[PDB]
Amino acid sequence: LYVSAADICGLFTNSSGTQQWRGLARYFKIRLRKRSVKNPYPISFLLSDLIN
Amino acid sequence: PKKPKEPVQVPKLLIKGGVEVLEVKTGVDAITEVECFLNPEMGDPDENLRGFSLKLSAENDFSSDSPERKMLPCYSTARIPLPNLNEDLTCGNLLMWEAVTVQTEVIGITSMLNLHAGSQKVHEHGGGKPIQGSNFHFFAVGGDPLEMQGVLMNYRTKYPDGTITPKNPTAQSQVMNTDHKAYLDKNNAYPVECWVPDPSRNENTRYFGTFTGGENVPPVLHVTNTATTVLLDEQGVGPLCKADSLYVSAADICGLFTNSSGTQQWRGLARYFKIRLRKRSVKNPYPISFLLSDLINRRTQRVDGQPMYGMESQVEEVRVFDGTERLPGDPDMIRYIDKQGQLQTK
Ligand SMILES: [Ca+2]
Repeated sequence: LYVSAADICGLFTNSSGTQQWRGLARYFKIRLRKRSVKNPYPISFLLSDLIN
Repeated sequence: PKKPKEPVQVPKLLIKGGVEVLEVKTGVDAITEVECFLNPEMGDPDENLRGFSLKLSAENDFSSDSPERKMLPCYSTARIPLPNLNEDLTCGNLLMWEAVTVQTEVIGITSMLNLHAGSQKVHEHGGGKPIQGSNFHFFAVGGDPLEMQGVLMNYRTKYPDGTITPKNPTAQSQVMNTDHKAYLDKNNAYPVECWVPDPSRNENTRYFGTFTGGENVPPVLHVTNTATTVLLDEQGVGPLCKADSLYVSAADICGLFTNSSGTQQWRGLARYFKIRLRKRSVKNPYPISFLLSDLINRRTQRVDGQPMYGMESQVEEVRVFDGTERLPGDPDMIRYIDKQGQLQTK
């Protein structure tokens, strides 16, 4: 399960004025289940990768 | 009014286009026709002079012969990636592509009528000397790479680094030598003067070629879109594409181009190909224990144990017991199977 994020939350300005970024962490709550799918790759695809 | 007669059922074109068209999910009885070409690899001595070779070294010594890479014509080769026939066959059947029919042609044959192009003056006030000399026209179509044979002359020739050559030639290499087997696995490397296709090992390709060697012979070239070469064997099968790949090879030396100073160099032309494909039901010749043996041998750790196989093996006796028999009087007996039947020494 591939989870990716990018949270830039503005510019922190220092005492001398020198700005710099600031980010915060991001929570994830993924609800999964078991999906019945069809086998895409039989042993004909699988034998032919040995010859590959 | 009067309706015309019903037109004859021809095969239905689904999509014409480039190489991206092969990906279409079609039925079982689909047929494709791949049209392609190969450029000759004649040496190309600079960027302005594609299709020619470098000028020929005239009289090298037989012992100290050392040619250069730009004057050796090489074989052309190419692999055409085919998509997989992803099906759901039973009892170990598959589908593979089959090269049914090739239809080849040399592209550019009337370019040799250019006589005002730095060719040698044919007589005192004549035109230009046309391209003529030793010519070789080859093409090979198969589902495997072109397996060839290293047979040359003058084994003491010092070839350059770019050309791949027969390894360690002897005097036996000037005739048939079984040690010089190789594939055609690289474009513009294998020179024509060292490598002939192997008559003993091209079980899956169909290679066709002719050679005519003379000081001045006519290059006779025919150009036609109705000629048709059938690639089927005695059993009615063509080149099967084991890996989903179609291998196309060629070599077209047309002759020697004599310059105005009298200095000769080669000339090559391209070669059109038109392979007609179909889908063949074959069987799986291999058991399931080749799939699983390759899965295990890349997930189990490699153990550097003591030798348990070979000439320094440490397995001393293996005995196989199957079924019951009456008690034999010799416990130190020796039993095996020789060629077909169970034999029993002492
Ligand atoms: Ca053979």
